[PDB]
Amino acid sequence: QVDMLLQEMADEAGLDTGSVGTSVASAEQDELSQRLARLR
Amino acid sequence: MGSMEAERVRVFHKQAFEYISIALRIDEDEKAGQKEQAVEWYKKGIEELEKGIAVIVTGQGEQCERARRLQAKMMTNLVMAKDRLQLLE
Repeated sequence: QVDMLLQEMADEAGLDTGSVGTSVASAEQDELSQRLARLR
Repeated sequence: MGSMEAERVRVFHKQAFEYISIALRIDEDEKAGQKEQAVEWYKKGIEELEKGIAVIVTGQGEQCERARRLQAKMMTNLVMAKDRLQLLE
């Protein structure tokens, strides 16, 4: 239900299924990848 | 149908994301050499990614491709994370 871009901010700051859940996870992974690569 | 599978992936992601985000946060703050507080967190993350990757996601559907494509992204991060871990251990 929740706007997927809200989900992502939530998940990111540790707070508070379907094809939308997958979009969330996919984007969150990309962020991880950017975030790790920055570490080098 | 067997989309319980695609979910099982997403649950594992949720955890991986939490733990690795904390790892990165710590990693990013510590100076050098007290960076070793992240280790615990990378480990727990890595472990979640691995359980994610393991899920066989078996099916036809444009959504199913999307899930497996997700597992590939987890693979990419499993590797980068292990790399960072090793550098810290």
